[PDB]
Amino acid sequence: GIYAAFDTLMSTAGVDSQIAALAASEADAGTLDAALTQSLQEAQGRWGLGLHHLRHEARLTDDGDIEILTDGRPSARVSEGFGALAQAYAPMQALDERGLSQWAALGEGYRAPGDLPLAQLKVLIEHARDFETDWSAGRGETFQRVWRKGDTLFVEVARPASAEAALSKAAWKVIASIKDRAFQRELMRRSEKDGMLGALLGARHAGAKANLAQLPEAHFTVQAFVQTLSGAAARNAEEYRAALKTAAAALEEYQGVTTRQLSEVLRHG
Amino acid sequence: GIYAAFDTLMSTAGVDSQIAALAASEADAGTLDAALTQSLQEAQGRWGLGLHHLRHEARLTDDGDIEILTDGRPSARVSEGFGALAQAYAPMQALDERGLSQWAALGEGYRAPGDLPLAQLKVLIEHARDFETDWSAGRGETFQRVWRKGDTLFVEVARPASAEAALSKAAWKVIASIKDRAFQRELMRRSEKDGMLGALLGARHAGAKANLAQLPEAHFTVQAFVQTLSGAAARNAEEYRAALKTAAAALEEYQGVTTRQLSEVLRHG
Repeated sequence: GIYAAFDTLMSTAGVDSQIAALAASEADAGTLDAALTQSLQEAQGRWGLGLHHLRHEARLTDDGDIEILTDGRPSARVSEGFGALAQAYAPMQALDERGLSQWAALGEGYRAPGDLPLAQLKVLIEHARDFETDWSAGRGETFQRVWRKGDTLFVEVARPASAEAALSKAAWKVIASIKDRAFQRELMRRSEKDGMLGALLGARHAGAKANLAQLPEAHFTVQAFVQTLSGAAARNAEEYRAALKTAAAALEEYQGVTTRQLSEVLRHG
Repeated sequence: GIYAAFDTLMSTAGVDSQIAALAASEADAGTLDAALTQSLQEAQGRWGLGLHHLRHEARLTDDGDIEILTDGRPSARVSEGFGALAQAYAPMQALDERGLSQWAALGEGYRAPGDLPLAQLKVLIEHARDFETDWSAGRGETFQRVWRKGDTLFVEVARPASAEAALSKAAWKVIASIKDRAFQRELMRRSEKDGMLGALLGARHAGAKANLAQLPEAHFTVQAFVQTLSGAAARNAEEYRAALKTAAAALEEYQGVTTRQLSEVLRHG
């Protein structure tokens, strides 16, 4: 129950946590807590909530729950449901009008501007220590930023999307595959007033949202991808450019995968 | 005694510590310890020993001494004499063949090379966080380097000189000011075997060094000057260039002042 719920939450970020399997294999509390924390941190890299500056942890509780914490303080328990977790994260976020986090990944300190010319950024990569840039536009509606902490360089590529927008996209993917042109016309007609999701479920927009409130996809979706480099590669400009391409490609891949999976779930409604 | 000795030690770095005055005004131990530590840190910026990475402190002892510590550990006491202090610092130093410290000021981490083009260095100054460069050659036989820690940018300009070399220069200034050309010619004769100091004092090289072993100038001299910037000026390339010029000018000034003072001390011999 709880473990399967955590696994489904992780799948919205493209993370295969296999917590249910681990628990089914008689793994101990330390092992489960470590796998939970690692999976949560990876998911935080994908959800695009903008909480890189916080320490994310997950652990088993006495009464059989999974507690999710940020900076050592309890945020929510899996038993409360996915919406409760999203609401717990909400007041910690600071998103701009484009849906990009305004928080720095390194926290308090100087941050390079988003429009920093690529040559100057190459100077930072080769010869600085810790550094961070703000968001800049990237190829094809994406945004990107980069920061280095210690020995690790982080390249983040994002394409913001609300969970509702992703749900609407998956529902439209289901509607577009309907071969019966008459039924598809009816779905188009319902979509005019109620939108994609309500049309697919034959209800008003809010009624469809209420029917889907139980899915983690109703509150979390893939918005970004973080590619890392370490050692000498963390100081190499060409390795950074390659990491940027890898990050963009992985972002497109994960968004496509999670959208297709969500569409396959929707079809049964 | 002890306080005046500390003041004369400070004068070899061009630091007017006025510790004897403070102690003569019945200032308490806290006030004296703070003035001692502040004067010592300033002197460390001038002596060119290369110990920026260490915390330097000085404090009063129960028995009336002044204890000098690095990184909280006792290094020497003023009662032991100036040579003892220089010897205590010796194993902590790492000087290259030019007399420049090989230690980084920020410690363990990446350091930009000395030959970094100024355009890239301007990128570090404007958009990096902490950073450091190695030594590079500068105008008028000087060397320079720059580093930033937190909110402060440090610009160091050096023109290395051993205490023996500075003593030889002061002795040569005294010899060069002599009007009796026969006497001056004889001193120039002695200088071939005994050096400038030995010639001036009418003794062998070692005998002159022994006669001067009690002065702090026999072990410490002005080798560098550190100019600092903070706030927005610490991130401004024009303020950095101006700080570099100020540092070079102050270095030339202090070396001239200390050389003239040393020459007037040597004139009595």
